[PDB]
Amino acid sequence: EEHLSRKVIIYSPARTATQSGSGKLGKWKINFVSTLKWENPLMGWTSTGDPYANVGDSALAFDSEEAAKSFAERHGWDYKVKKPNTPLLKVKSYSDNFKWKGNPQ
Amino acid sequence: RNPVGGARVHFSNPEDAIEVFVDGYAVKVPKGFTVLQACEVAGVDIPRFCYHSRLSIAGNCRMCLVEVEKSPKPVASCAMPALPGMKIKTDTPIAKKAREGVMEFLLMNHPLDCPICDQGGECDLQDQSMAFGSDRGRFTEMKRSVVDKNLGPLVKTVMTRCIQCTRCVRFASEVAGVQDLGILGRGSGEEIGTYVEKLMTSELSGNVIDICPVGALTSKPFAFKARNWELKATETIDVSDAVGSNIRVDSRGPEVMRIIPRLNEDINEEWISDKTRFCYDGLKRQRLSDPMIRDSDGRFKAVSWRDALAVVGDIIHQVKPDEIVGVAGQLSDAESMMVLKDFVNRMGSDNVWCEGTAAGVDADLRYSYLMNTSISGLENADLFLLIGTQPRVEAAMVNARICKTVRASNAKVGYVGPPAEFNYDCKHLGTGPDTLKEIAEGRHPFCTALKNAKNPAIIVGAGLFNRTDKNAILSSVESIAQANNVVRPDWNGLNFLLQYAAQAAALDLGLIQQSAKALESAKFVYLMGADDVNVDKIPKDAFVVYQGHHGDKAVYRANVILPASAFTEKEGTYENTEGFTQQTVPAVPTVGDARDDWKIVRALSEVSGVKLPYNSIEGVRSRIKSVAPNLVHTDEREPAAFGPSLKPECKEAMSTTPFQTVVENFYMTNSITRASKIMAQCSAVLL
Amino acid sequence: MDNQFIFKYSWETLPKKWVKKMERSEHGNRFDTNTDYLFQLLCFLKLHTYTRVQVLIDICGVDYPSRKRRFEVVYNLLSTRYNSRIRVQTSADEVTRISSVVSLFPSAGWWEREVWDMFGVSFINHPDLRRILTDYGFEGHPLRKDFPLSGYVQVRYDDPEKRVVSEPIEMTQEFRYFDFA
Amino acid sequence: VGNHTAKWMQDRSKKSPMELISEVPPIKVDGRIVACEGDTNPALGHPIEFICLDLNEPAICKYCGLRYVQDHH
Amino acid sequence: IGVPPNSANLTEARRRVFDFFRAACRSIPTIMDIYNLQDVVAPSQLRYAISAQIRNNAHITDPKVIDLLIFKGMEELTDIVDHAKQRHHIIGQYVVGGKTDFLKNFYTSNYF
Amino acid sequence: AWRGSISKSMKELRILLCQSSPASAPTRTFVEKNYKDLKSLNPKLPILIRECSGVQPQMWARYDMGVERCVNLDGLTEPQILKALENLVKSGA
Ligand code: SF4
Ligand code: SF4
Ligand code: FES
Ligand SMILES: [Zn+2]
Repeated sequence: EEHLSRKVIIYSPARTATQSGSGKLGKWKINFVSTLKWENPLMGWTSTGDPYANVGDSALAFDSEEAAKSFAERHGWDYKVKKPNTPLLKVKSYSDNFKWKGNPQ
Repeated sequence: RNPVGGARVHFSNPEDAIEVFVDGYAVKVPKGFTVLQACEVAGVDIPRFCYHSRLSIAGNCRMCLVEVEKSPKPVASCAMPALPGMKIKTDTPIAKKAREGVMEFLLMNHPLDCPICDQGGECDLQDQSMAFGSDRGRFTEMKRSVVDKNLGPLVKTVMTRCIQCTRCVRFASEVAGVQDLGILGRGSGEEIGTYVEKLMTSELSGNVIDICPVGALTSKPFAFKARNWELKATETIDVSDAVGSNIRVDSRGPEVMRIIPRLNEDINEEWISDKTRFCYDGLKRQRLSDPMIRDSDGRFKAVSWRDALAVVGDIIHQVKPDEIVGVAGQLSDAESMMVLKDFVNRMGSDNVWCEGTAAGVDADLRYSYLMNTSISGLENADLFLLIGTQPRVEAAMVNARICKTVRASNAKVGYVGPPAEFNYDCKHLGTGPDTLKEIAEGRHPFCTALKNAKNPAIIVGAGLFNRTDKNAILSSVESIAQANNVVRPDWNGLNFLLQYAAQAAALDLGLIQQSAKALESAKFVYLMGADDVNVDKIPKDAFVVYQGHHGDKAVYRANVILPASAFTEKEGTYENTEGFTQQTVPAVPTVGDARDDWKIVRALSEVSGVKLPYNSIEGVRSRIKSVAPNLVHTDEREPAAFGPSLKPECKEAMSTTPFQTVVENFYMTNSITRASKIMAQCSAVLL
Repeated sequence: MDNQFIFKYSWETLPKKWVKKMERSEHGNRFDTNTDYLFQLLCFLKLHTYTRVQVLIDICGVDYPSRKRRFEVVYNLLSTRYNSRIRVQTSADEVTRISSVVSLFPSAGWWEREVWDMFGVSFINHPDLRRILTDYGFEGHPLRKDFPLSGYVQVRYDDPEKRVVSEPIEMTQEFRYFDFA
Repeated sequence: VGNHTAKWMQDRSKKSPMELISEVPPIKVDGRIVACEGDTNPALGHPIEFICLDLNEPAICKYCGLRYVQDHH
Repeated sequence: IGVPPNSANLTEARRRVFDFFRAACRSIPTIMDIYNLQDVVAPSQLRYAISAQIRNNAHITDPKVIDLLIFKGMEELTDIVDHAKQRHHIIGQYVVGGKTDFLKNFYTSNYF
Repeated sequence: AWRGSISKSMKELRILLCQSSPASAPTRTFVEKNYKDLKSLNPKLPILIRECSGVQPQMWARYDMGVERCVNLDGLTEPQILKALENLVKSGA
């Protein structure tokens, strides 16, 4: 009812820039944009009242773009799809390091 | 099989392709690919340290060794070209043993620092030790040790962790264009350093943190603050300039902890500038939290939203419509600019413009204020002519693409403007419009260089837009563009470089300054985040309302302060200098009693008695569809349709005033960076 | 009676339309069946002389959000006569009722109530299907993957009303998700 | 006394740990390298850390804060 | 007594919908006594809320969904009568007994 | 003479079109043929030419107090689009 009209983002998380390994891609997430948190005035702990605080990152997951879209539409959420960026493999040669500079101009 | 990471492979021709076998399976790769790249197409992840796709091949870490049939030795796949009929094996006992032996050598002198090391938990060395070399350690001797080096306030150094991959050295020479890092000495005693005591001054210096596979180079402002497993990742865009670099924002609770690059091959290619990387600490300092109105004693007092809007709404109705002026800030999203433009127009005023040099330009044709070659298209250009523009401090990732093109394709660069420090070869042609007059008339080696150019590129800075002779200069440049066939159906080489994230969308929406002197005759000024406008030009009896998240001078002058959300707390639309539209994603909550900018202008309009036909951001984007529909079709690459031929001829004269620098301080350009500790330290020692 | 004999003998004797998938493994012999055949397959295995599966160890549900039929219902069964275990699984969705096996194994009664409580799968001919674990008036099915860990409501004593009442949850410190992948 | 310590230490009777480790004099070492374990029994200390002493300023163990210097040069 | 099979058609489903509505309405006096609502709300208001609930779901065309809604309604009703969780103006999930909405939401918070 | 008076009647004229669609072909022909003269006769009037991949051709005019009027340009020829300009200039302005 109340939590079924929130709008979500369906996306496939990119690769971390701090590591060269590509083993965390291919997954599709549903982002609930839970951005209502504050500090508890006793210990400084981070508080929330939003039930979808971490379920979008901890438990819910999808192996395909279609599966995430189907799940969102069955529950009635308004979704926007962000297509992932992919690298373009280009021709690289080690011999390029020693390319001739040509005749002196 | 899906290529690793979903990587795309482009084929110039199906005839120019070869067949290799990766673990029996058959893959087809372009001619010239390496064994490692063939393995990625096969979907096999080879371990690596010294190899980086955006850097020259080094082949020194020896971690990418694989077995090749009829090859007597293990083969470094990162450097070995792929050949037809090649049989590549990656999981054989020879390849596995090679990986374990190399991983043993890597950890021999590595310090037991994982607990105190910031790379812990996101470390390639940790993950590859767990996977490939599962050796019980047998090294019992004394480890070597290295002293730490000082590289400035951004890059913290723990050099005992360095594995001598030389990624940092190669990045400094090839990408940053500032040759400060080297590898000194010989043998196991070789050390990465600058030899003499010097700080890393390049504006792309912070990228060495991302490329260092171990914790040898880390972010000093982020030191020890968090572990990677406790950070929420948000994929969004940067608003520090008009480039729209793709970024990942890491947050823990209601707080941004760091900003790291996101891959976007068309814009920034997994690099960002130091302003993008280290401005985040200003997001929690000097935030406007509550609506404030100045008291009887001329002091701000906090109030509720209802009282603040009532005051603004009451007093706006006591001035003539022509005396109302609205100025949009450089970090304004397209939605808030549209609501601002509607509100001011519905009050009977036409004085709405975006702060900056491009305040009153002709926005009729979209080619006239965008980089029509596109950022990725600059790599095909064989000549660059820069007029009134310092891309190094104006658009750092655009300057990066030029340097990469000059280094790779040996392109030539002509520069017309005030003297500057470039990180690439550039002839200084002159300083002002006299050199444009000479370039138009020919009889110059660069002029025949410009003619002998197959794909030349002209880049004209938005800073020249605020000059009195802007139309004379624009006509002179557009005449040069025609004379050398710069603009053709296969090559659009005319470019205009914008400086501000909001500038492209402001021009698309029609926020154009009609009256050049409407600010000095105004009694109601609405500064929507416009902290860089000269506030002493406003009459002392004018009612000024400042709406934003930070501020230094306009805050002092304002009679009412309306707290607004920042780019990390809202879903706003931004268009970059090449016409590409993108939207930010909320990462953290908004501080205090702040609100979204489009919400504040719609709320004020309702209080002021004007009924705008929308109550939500979807109804604002429907409204935008009637004005600038490209800003609602997000992430869509679209060529121009009209060119300079439609422009009415100009006969204005030229001012001998030489071109002025636009960005005086690369680190002090917006209100977020002006509230940042790190940017202040960067201005102090890195400038 | 080893798992080699069960796999082979079940292939020869069972009607072919019942079983769509057969997995022989050291993790367990598994028979996947359509929902309309689950009751008959379980009655065959119980009564047949060469199987004598007399004990239903338990019934559990598994949630697979990426599947068209998201729920998998798993029947772990045991033959004390032949000292062998068998796993019979079937798939279900949020609205399709499946057959109850209480008439075959009385122990299934509470387990099917737990499946209804935890996942929302309903069982035809179950004599008394109602929630068994959750609080009275509970909304949702906590074992579904989209159900939040801390739920939606919490209880407290309310002195003005002199009773314990339920209100929307407010967390002093949120669950911290540590993504270690 | 510093800002880092004032976030948690609300008692000024004793000195802060940062003050206390600053008063331990640097240890003279005959050589250019020293290994620090933080304890006489290595199993009760911290992971072994090898520290280079080529710089004039004393070298700090990154785990326990002990400082070391070259004895002769 | 046992859970019946899934309804074949919307006639079977509607017969079940009518049967449930009758049971829900016939328990209204019991509820009024348990929650002491004699001075709070009228019995017809209880009837209207039940018929409302049913009318909001008049666009469902799948008999399986209708059966699940009836089952959930039967479960909800049984808890209200047997295990009452008394709250003043609330029975189970039913509240018993010049500016637009935007400016009100704007005044409240930034999250709508 | 109405073409030299578009500045005193409206504050801004917007022309939305598609770059490649055939439905936008007449409007693109209109812009390429008329923009030069219109801008030369109205140097201070903003004429916003905004192209998008999938928009039906439209034409907008903004008057005082932010009142706007739109003309649907689908299924129209070049001279009739010119008339749609003139009626926008002469009526409601
Ligand atoms: S780089 Fe840091 S985290 Fe990685 S192995 Fe070395 S000490 Fe451990
Ligand atoms: S400092 Fe880092 S990037 Fe540079 S050589 Fe050492 S390990 Fe490689
Ligand atoms: S990755 Fe090929 S040798 Fe370092
Ligand atoms: Zn120590």
